[PDB]
Amino acid sequence: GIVEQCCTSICSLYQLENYCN
Amino acid sequence: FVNQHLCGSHLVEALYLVCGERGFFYTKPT
Repeated sequence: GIVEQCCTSICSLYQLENYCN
Repeated sequence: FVNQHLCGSHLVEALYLVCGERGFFYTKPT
């Protein structure tokens, strides 16, 4: 899930678009 | 862009701020 990337560590806006339509 | 340990409502807010009116999925472990 996204929290296991952006809350446990630092992530990216391109990893946020992975969950977008 | 903001990626600094955003969690819960703050991660939903970052996911909305990237995705806009397109709409997105979100999940958290329980």
